[PDB]
Amino acid sequence: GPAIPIKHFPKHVADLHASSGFTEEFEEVQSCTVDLGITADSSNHPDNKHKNRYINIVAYDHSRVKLAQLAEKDGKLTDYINANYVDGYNRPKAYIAAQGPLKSTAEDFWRMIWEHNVEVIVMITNLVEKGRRKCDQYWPADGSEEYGNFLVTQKSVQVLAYYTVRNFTLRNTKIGRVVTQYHYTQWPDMGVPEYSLPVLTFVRKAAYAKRHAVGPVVVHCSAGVGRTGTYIVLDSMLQQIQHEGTVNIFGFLKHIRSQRNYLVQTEEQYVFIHDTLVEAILS
Ligand SMILES: [Br-]
Ligand SMILES: [Br-]
Ligand SMILES: [Br-]
Ligand SMILES: [Br-]
Repeated sequence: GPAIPIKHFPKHVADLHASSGFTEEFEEVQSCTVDLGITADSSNHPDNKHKNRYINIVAYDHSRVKLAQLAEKDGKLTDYINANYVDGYNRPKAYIAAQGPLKSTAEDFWRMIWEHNVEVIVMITNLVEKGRRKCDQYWPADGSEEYGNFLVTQKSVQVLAYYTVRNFTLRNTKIGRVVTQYHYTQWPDMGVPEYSLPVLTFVRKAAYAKRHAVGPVVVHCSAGVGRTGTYIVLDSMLQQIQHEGTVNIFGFLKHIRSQRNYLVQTEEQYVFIHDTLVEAILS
């Protein structure tokens, strides 16, 4: 879509609400990648079957995050994690959009953080939400833990009303790096947040914290698509706003859809990005 100058964004969004035009727009987002030769052979390989948290959520072959290969006794692939490189506001591969690790993929996850020089994780889920398992705890409750060759140590935790920051060290014990996790803890278990400011605030604090990071920021929720996508669009659009005073949700989203399936999974989430940014702009 066109870049909308911030001055006209509130009206653009009010007009979408009044015309009920979000449904049609989100419907073009959903079909925007069917003609591009995208494949997901790795995600569907029998060796990887237990590494996927959800059978309908795959990591496209061209943009999937590859792990280095190991030759193990079982002879099975080891280059695979359900995650994808995703572009940001004029920064190719600014994010890794990942599913929440399982117990069986926590070592893979840490190995991805090591091999891809990740220093920030953004987590937008609780572990269990109203009886639904969303994500396994992949970090030590207290002190230290080993996940294969990866030693994670929790140096400190700051708890705030809407998110928590955990400060870890990561070591590859086959040979320290700081990794900071921003964990948003108040996303409702259904729907989208009723109030956008806490989410805005989280996004801004995270963005400060990653502002000099040389490698990608890992973003996950449970499937790594809906809430993950919503964060990615918010973060990138706050950058667009600051640097060009414009917003382009529709075009940006269509582009990242080529990198990972279902990023911004629901129309509600699409709408919530727009409402959150109107609010941001109006103060
Ligand atoms: Br890519
Ligand atoms: Br799990
Ligand atoms: Br290793
Ligand atoms: Br989720």
